[PDB]
Amino acid sequence: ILTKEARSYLVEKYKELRKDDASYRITVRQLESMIRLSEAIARANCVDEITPSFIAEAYDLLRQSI
Amino acid sequence: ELTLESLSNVKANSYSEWITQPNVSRTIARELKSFLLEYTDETGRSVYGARIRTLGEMNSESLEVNYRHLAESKAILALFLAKCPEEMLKIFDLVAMEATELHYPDYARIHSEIHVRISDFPTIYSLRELRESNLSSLVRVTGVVTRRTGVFPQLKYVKFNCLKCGSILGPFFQDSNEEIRISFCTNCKSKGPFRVNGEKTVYRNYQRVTLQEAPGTVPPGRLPRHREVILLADLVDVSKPGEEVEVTGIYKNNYDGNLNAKNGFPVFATIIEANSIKRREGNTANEGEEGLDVFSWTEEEEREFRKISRDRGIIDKIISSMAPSIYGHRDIKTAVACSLFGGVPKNVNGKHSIRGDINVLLLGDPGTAKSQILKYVEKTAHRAVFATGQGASAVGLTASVRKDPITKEWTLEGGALVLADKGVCLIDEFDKMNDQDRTSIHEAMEQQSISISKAGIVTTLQARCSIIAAANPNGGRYNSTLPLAQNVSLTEPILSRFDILCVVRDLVDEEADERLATFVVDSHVRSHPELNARQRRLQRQRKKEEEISPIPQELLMKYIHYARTKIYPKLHQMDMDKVSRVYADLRRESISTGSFPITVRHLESILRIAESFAKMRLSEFVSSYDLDRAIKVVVDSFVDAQKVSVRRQLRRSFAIYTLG
Amino acid sequence: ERVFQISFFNLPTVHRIRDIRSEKIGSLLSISGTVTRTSEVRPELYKASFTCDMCRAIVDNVEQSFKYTEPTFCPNPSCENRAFWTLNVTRSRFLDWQKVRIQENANEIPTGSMPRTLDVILRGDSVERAKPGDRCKFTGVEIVVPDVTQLGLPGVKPSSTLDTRGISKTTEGLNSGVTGLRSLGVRDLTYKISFLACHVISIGERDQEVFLNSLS
Amino acid sequence: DDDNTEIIKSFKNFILEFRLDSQFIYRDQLRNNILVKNYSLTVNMEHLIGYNEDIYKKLSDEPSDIIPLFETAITQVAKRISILNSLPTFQLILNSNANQIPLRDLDSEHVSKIVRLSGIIISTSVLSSRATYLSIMCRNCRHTTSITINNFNVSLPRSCLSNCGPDPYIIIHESSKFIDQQFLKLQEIPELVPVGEMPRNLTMTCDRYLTNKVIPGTRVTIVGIYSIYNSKGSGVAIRTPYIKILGIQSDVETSSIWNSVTMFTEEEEEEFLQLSRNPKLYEILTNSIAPSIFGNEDIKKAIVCLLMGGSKKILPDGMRLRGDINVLLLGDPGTAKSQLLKFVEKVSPIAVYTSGKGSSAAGLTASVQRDPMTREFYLEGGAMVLADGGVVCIDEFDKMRDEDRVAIHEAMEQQTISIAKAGITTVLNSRT
DNA sequence: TTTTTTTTTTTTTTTTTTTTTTTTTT
DNA sequence: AAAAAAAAAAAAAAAAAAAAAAAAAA
Ligand SMILES: Nc1ncnc2c1ncn2[C@@H]1O[C@H](COP(=O)(O)OP(=O)(O)OP(=O)(O)O)[C@@H](O)[C@H]1O
Ligand SMILES: Nc1ncnc2c1ncn2[C@@H]1O[C@H](COP(=O)(O)OP(=O)(O)OP(=O)(O)O)[C@@H](O)[C@H]1O
Ligand SMILES: [Mg+2]
Ligand SMILES: [Zn+2]
Ligand SMILES: [Zn+2]
Ligand SMILES: [Zn+2]
Repeated sequence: ILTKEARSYLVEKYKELRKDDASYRITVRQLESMIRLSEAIARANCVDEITPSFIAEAYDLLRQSI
Repeated sequence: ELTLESLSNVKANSYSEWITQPNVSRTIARELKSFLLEYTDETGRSVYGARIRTLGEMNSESLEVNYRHLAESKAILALFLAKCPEEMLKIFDLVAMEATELHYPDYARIHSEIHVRISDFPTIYSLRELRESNLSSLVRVTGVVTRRTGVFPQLKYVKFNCLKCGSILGPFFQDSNEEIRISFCTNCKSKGPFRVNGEKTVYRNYQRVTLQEAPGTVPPGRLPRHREVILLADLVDVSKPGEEVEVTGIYKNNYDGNLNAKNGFPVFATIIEANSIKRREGNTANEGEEGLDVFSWTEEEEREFRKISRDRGIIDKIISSMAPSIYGHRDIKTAVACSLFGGVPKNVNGKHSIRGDINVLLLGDPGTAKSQILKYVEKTAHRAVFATGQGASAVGLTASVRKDPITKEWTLEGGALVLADKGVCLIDEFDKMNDQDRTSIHEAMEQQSISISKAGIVTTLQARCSIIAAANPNGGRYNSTLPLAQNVSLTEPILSRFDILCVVRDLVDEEADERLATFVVDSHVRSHPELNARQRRLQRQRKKEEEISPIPQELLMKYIHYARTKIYPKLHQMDMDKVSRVYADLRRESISTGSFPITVRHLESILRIAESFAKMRLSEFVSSYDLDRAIKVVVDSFVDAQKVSVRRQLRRSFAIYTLG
Repeated sequence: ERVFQISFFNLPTVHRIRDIRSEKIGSLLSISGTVTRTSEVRPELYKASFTCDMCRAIVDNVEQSFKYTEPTFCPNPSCENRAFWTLNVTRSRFLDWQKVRIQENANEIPTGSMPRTLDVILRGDSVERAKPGDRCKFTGVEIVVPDVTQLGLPGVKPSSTLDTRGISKTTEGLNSGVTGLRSLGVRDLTYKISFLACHVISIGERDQEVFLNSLS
Repeated sequence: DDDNTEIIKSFKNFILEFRLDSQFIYRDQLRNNILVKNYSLTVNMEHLIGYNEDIYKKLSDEPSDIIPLFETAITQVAKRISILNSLPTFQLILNSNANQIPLRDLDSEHVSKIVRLSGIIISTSVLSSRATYLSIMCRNCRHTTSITINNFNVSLPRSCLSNCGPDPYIIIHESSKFIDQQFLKLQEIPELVPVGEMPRNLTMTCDRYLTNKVIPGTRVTIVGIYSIYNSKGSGVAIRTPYIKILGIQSDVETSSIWNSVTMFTEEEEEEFLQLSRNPKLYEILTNSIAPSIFGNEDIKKAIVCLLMGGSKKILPDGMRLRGDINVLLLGDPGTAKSQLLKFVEKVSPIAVYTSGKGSSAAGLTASVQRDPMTREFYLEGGAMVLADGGVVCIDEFDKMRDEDRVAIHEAMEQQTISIAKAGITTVLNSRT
């Protein structure tokens, strides 16, 4: 599941990515994919709570491919 | 006499013989009648009394009984019905007729027997997992209708006559799957010729259908299985060839000579005698809900409809309740609601027919939730068909011609637009489509009919269908510095047939992006899957609906169905001059600067939208507010499809009409 | 009572489809092949029960081999009745039945060959355990199946071997059919080899609580 | 026999004693019909109800049994009012004003009851022969015998009358009398079909004076009896329903062969010649074409000219000249092009409306089919065959495939269709 | 590139007739 | 010895119409 600070970090990172793009390549689907990657990385560590470090890792993975 | 405690113990080593005993069958009937008369739900209203009251009003011949109600109280009768359907149903029909003759005495002059339709059986099987242990028991099976024999009369009480003794034999109840065999005489004492006792007999309606397994249920890459289903009176023509259905019935066996001859072992044939039918074509809400039709209403529900219909701002709440989890795009939601409620068809003196359905087009940038809106429309609509791009053909959205395997005569078969008569056909990715396939809907979009002249068949069908289409612009993205005609490949003949056009643009905005991201993250948080508990589930599922839905979806579905079925508003008093001026101004501002074709066909769309907004209020007369709202919608749909250079001037020029 | 079944496996040697000769009919064997067709799970009549039309006496446990067999003598010798019975389909016992078609493996097929086929009968709990395209090893008893159509089936539906295609002229009179039996009449009975299998083997949940149960 | 005699007497008294004002209408109709060799009688049910309700109640509950008694009452009255005898058994034709029942509302509740319904004729079969008076002889004793049959649903006796065999009897075909039988196929009205359902068809049988009265595509009203016949479908004890026609009302005055004779009484001819003398008849006819369409006067005048049509000439050298008008409308969307095509369909006595997208060359000109039973090839008509002597309205003409569109070239001008397929080489007429 | 062109692929049996020659059955 | 009933005996197939693919080009 997602915690309270994780949502704020997610929206901040989405806003930063959208700002950096300028809407040609970045859409809502990118935010959904970041959520998916964060959940998968959390499943890797066998933890039922999501930490902003996981969102940072997912953001880095998204940035590495764009 | 016995007691409900005494029915637990069983004798005769068989349940059927235990049920059919004279002393047991008198306690069973009394308990069933007490269940019919005295059952109450949480709110304290007897439901079966209301159903019986409606039965006589509608001149119905059947009663619907929920299995959960009869299992919660008197569970022994529920188990008996589960294991032994044939003997229980005969008693339950008689007690149902006796209960019915307490609200409508002398009802026997309308219908002589009352049939009982069982609903919500707990265990659902697939055709692949039917075995011999399910023989002579009630089962629930989903499938796809493939072929239908047609309606013929069938004997009910069979009689025979013998000539040498002139004996008349007593009435025999036919099995409906095995021919009545009689060879012994009570009087002739020997073999004698037997006649059919011509005339003076009672018939029933009989039909046969074949159910294949649904493609979704079948494992990927395996051959499907099929079974035969017999439909008796009151159940004929309910299911149509091509639909997907769920049937509750009895699984039986019979001896066939050919089956034993070919296989080489004493194997038997199986067939299902249908008891209940539920349609599941386009329905994804089958996860919940109870009953045989979730689009039907009761008396208290109709009273609640009329109660909430007189609140001010009902239209605003209806619009806000369309696709609640999608953020923004209120014009798309308004267009979807207007298409869903629909207009009123007309015929002037029986020689001039006028269409009454609204078609919607969505042209927008990728990633703007158009497909999810189409899926929501599919879920909410009563009759819906879905198609996409290159997966549809000219005759797949129209009528096709096939040689009948049995009759060997050319015959007509249905299509997507015919399966959605008085419904909605959705076409995703409408621009990535062949022109020959796209041009097949020209007649159905306006004339609402299909004409075929093939292989000696010269016929005209009927397709009263509404089309909501989604497309992508040229280059994948919309150029706001160009007119519409150079952003799409479609020409005027197909663009004129659409009533509402919604251009969706994605633009860079920090606050808008922040709000959209917050809404989406909250939605993902909400949808995460992690007294009686089965009602705690309902209250928890209602708490989540409270936030983003002003009215529940299950209530809204019945509201839309009732509004479409019952209401037919008119246009007695209205302002003709305003509409004429608006039409003339729209025509003038198109050739001068614009690429949106406006003809007489767009004058009637304003009236259709006005009638739709009148329907939303459950009113029988169109007022000034609805007409003004329709004019505003049409004007806003035209102004926002212009170039950025002339849009500011056009908006100011058209602003006098929409003063409110 | 539970109709029991005995399943044998782990036989010393395995046979191919081209080693099937009539001198092993009735013996316990194991075979291997690739499945190419399966049928529906039909109910087979195991223990029949009837009622005399006149006495109403009940007969039970009437064994059937390959065709619908009704009893001959009434339970009471006082009654004289040779026929006209009524099957009590409710009292009778049934079993699951399935027919599968198999062919030879890719390696056992010679350089130039049209693959040989066989009919394997799965019964009881062994239904649906063989899926088309898979390679399975069957074990059971090799039997022989007669043509029941010319054995006098009760109904007129057989209609004395109604056909849609033309039979082979090459084997017209070449297939040795036995005559003489009174049930046959002047007809000729024919046989073909099939297999009956009792054991089948193949040779070619996000819930934490239940997951923790299975592991050691 | 002690009730049939009284029934026949009641019917004869009805025929001979019914009077309105000062004229026995049913007595005069018989004499007028006999003179022109029409052996039939038409009775209105309202008069029968007014005369006596018991007689109507007897007929309403047992039609197949009672109707022949009225049949013989008519021919008993005829021989009294015509002769002081080659008069066959007369025919009864009935008229009703009861509510019309849709085809899909006909079920097991309506068996052996007289019903009234409407539909569209799609096919008419050929005439067949049914026996009424059979001359019979035995194979061994060889003596004459006779049998009388009425067509309201018999076999030769399964015995001998005076060892002879089981049922030894043969028919002496000479000195036997026969009548005319025809089979027709019906279909629902297109606007009455329920939602999502394809139209259904039904079978009807007509006799004697009701044969060769309708043509395919006609909209008719039928009065008859709903019955079943056992025949032949793996269902147990199921029967096939059909309708025996008793009365036909047709909108088009044309008979089966369209005699090209006047079917207009003088009261209508006077009206037509009075109309023709109107000095402004052209404007009146033009204004009547689609009164809900604004403007487009020239197109409406052209439609009137197409409806009336020109003259046709035949020359000594065998030349044939076309006398029909074809019209093309190539224009912009929203200009009411498709609302005139459907009006021309309604106004024209014979007209077919088709779409170019859903069409084919076989469906438009003619097709060839194989009979499941006979296993031979026969010709079946198409859009241009049904719409003979009328108008065909082809919509979406630009969307037609190029192979299908070229099949109309010969029919448009030479007004014939040549088929040279599967051993069948014929030329069919098509004047549309 | 989206237009026209092209092969091609099941579509088939459900019905018939009165003799003539066989088995049962009073 | 003389009746009433009950199946065998089919065979056959080309010739045409409609619909969906997998190769050609202004
Ligand atoms: N307000 C929103 N706007 C856009 N997308 C949204 C919104 N809220 C949620 N989404 C999600 O964004 C995703 C993109 O939506 P979708 O797949 O329908 O886009 P699309 O480009 O219109 O699709 P298609 O090409 O299939 O028509 C979906 O998963 C949807 O649920
Ligand atoms: N002059 C007119 N008078 C009255 N109604 C009109 C007129 N022109 C168009 N309409 C209306 O416009 C609507 C659409 O017209 P119609 O269906 O006949 O179009 P069309 O000419 O066939 O178009 P298309 O070329 O797109 O097929 C109908 O409701 C029709 O009544
Ligand atoms: Mg048109
Ligand atoms: Zn008798
Ligand atoms: Zn006995
Ligand atoms: Zn004789």
